[PDB]
Parts: sequence; structure tokens; C-alpha cells
Amino acid sequence: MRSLFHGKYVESFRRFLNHSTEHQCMQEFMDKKLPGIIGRIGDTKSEIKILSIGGGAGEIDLQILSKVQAQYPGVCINNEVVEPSAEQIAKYKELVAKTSNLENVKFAWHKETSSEYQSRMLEKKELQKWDFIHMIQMLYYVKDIPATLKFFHSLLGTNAKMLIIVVSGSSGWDKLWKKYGSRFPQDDLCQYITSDDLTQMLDNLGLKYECYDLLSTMDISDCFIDGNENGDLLWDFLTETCNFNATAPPDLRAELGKDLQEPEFSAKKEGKVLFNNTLSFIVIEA
Ligand SMILES: Nc1ncnc2c1ncn2[C@@H]1O[C@H](CSCC[C@H](N)C(=O)O)[C@@H](O)[C@H]1O
Ligand SMILES: NCCc1c[nH]cn1
Repeated sequence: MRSLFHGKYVESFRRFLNHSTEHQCMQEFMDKKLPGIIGRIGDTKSEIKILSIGGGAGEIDLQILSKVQAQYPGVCINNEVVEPSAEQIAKYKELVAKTSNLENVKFAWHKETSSEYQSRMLEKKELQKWDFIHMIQMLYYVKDIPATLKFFHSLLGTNAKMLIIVVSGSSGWDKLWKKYGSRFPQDDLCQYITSDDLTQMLDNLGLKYECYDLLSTMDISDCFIDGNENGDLLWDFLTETCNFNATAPPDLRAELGKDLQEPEFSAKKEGKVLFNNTLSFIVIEA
């Protein structure tokens, strides 16, 4: 039972992406919801400051940027990215150099974690203000979430908004983690969190937010067959384990095999087993 954490991770992650509607789900939220969300973040401003936490390869960031530009044509935008992976940054830069209509947008990449960024910003004398801050699918890697939430919320300017996206409390992950979390290998780099944990922390912090869920799925049909390589790749992903099927206790595996087909974990339709990958979109007000 080795923690999926790194060449196997990318391979499993990739498998996850091409077998789920995660990409499409996000894109759908951007088209239908994002406009309404960022509708007034640029009001009275001659420059819009966007802070991307864990921006990764930049696909979602550029989609976000397109909506802001559409809402505020002619307005300069400063899009700063906090990302610890040099590899991700390289991809992000490659994408930018490839995209065309980005004249009024300037980028800056800071190779560090949100925590390092936070302490670095606290060494400065006064904290900057941002019009839009987003943390997409990255809170799992933050050690102190309440401090992180409080800090970034304090960086929001007038009418600014903070967008956070993590899996939903009503997704299969939530159930998978609550029940088998302790039986999966642990890595000090990742912790299980869902919108339930998040809204609870936001409630205790006393911050105002709205939470929207968007159904997304992961086709894990291939997970039900000895040998199938893709199924095994997905097995590894769902368990954050390297070669789950070959190293995990048979009692664990067997039990998992059963639960993954239960209504609360997946839906069965068209002879397919679709793991509930519902995502939660949380918008926090300044
Ligand atoms: N503590 C931390 N602070 C900021 N970013 C972090 C981090 N730990 C990991 N990350 C970054 O978090 C990202 C998680 S993948 C997140 C998805 C990405 N926002 C996009 O939508 O594609 C990766 O780029 C990873 O390097
Ligand atoms: N759909 C979210 C993918 C993910 C990241 N970590 C765990 N699961």
C-alpha cells in the first residue's frame, strides 16, 4: 500500500481526466455561472487584479480571464499565479504564448505554495487587495485551511469575490474517504476535504458564501474486471494507491468492489458504472 505520490500519478490522473466529465463540468460553470459571479468585480477600477492559487497548467485560468475581459473590455488585467510546480508553470506559460487575444492581460508566476506566498506577503508592510481570487481543486494540499481561508479572504478588495472548487460532500469521494480513508496510505502532502468540511469551516469563520453543486462523473466500469489496465489505473486513482489491486488487503478490495456500485457511490446506467464526481463551487464575498 504505497501512496500514489509520481509518474504513476500523472498516468492515473490522465486516466481520470479522459474518463470523467470534470473538464466539461468546469467549462459549463464558467459559461453559465462565472459571468454572473464576476459581474461587478471591475466596477470603478482601471485595473482588475486576479489571484490564481494553484493555477496549474492554466486552462481554467484563461477561461476565467476571457469572461472578465468580456465583462470589462479595454480594462487592464493583472493575473498573478501562485504555483509550486515548475512543470505546471512551464505548461501555463506555453499556453499563454499560444493564446492570441491576451494583449490587455499581464501575467506573473510565483513558484511557491499558498502558504509560502502568504508568509512572504506578510513580510511586506501592507497587504495588497485583489478583485478576484480562486483556488480550484487545490485545497487538498493546504495544511492549515482555516488560516488559508481567513488570509485570502482578507486580500479581497471592494466587491471582490473568492472562488473555491473542491469535490462535493454529496459526491462519491466524500463517502469513499469517510469510510476507507484510514485504510488508504497517508501522505503529508494531501488531506481529504469536501464542500461539507469547507462550508463548516466557513460557517465557523463567519464568512458569507454561496455554494453550488454540479454533477460530474467518472466512468469506473473498467474497474470491474481482473487484468483490465485502465480499470487498474482508475483503481489506483480512487485509492490514491500505487497498484491498489496487487497490494491492498483483499478484504479491503472486496469491500470496495461492493460499495463502488452502491447508489451513494455510483449510478448504474447504460451498462456503465459512473462514480459520482459532483463538484462544489463556493463563492465567498469580501
Ligand atoms: N500548497 C499549494 N499551494 C498552491 N498550489 C498548490 C499547492 N500544492 C499543490 N498545488 C498545485 O495545486 C494544483 C492542483 S491541480 C488543480 C487544478 C488546476 N487549478 C486546474 O484547474 O487545472 C497543481 O498545479 C499543484 O501543483
Ligand atoms: N474530481 C476531483 C479529483 C480529485 C483530486 N483529488 C481527489 N480527487
